[PDB]
Amino acid sequence: STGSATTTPIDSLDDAYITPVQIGTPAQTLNLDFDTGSSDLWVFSSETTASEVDGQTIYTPSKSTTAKLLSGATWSISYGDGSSSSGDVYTDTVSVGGLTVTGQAVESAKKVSSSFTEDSTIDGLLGLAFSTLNTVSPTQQKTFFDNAKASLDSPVFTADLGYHAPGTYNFGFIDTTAYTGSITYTAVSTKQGFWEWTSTGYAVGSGTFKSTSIDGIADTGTTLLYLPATVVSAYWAQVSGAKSSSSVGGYVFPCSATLPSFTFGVGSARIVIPGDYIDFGPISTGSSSCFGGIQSSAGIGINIFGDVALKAAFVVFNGATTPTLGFASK
Repeated sequence: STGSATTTPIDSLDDAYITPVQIGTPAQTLNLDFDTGSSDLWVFSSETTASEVDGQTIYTPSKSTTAKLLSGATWSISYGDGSSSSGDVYTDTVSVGGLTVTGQAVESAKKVSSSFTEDSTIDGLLGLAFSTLNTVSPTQQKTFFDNAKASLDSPVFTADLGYHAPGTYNFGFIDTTAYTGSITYTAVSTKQGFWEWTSTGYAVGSGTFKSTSIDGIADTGTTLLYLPATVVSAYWAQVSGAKSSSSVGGYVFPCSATLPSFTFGVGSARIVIPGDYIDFGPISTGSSSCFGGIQSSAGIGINIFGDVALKAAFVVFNGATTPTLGFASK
């Protein structure tokens, strides 16, 4: 089997991407944020505290003939930005882009933090990291990909995120029309539960490539590119007036700037992030200070190749017995 679904930016900045997902019988379609940095499929629901729902579409298990309470199971998760959610668990039929999994754990939110409530465009998350990170207790649950894997034509999914445009998540096949040149594959460590890999270096603009190992995660659920302070300083030093602002919470730059590109290495291959991808617009409405899309990972504890980086590439998440990651230009 295969599946193919379009993923769409939630706003004009590409702060996140939503993908329609069918849950239950008859189908209830929710728009979920596919997150290769976590491993829970959770949804706003009929169980979510009413004051914490503001415009999201909810899953109502009582209206699904295939929903079953997973008795005794609870979940609770926190994200890198300090947001969180928790609740109980149902199993139900879940389809993405024509690919169907029966008996998928659908984690129903009883509580969500304010940042979720305040974003009416995201109805939940669909985790695509390794199932070892799944938070369901006392019986850990598998991700949608893990459940689908054996049925797929090939044990892969691909992320093809757009810059200020829709893109595609495919399951079970590699669309050879969706990228240019060849795909370069690189080793993955699953030791921390992530799609963790090592970039071979970077360049700023038209500058020379610096060969240096940068361990990090391929994370569709993080907006920005978070890299070591040395790397980030070298990038922003090429932008007149750019500075790190503790009050704003990262590097800002004059909105009048033209940003340089940023290149990262994948083995001997190179992925170029155009400068415009690194512009996250005014820090507040009407400001002439703009927020940078490359930020320091210092104090996160891990480097994160988030959407800023991934949207510059066609990315293969190869879930074979020994997982790997592939990157191609597009």
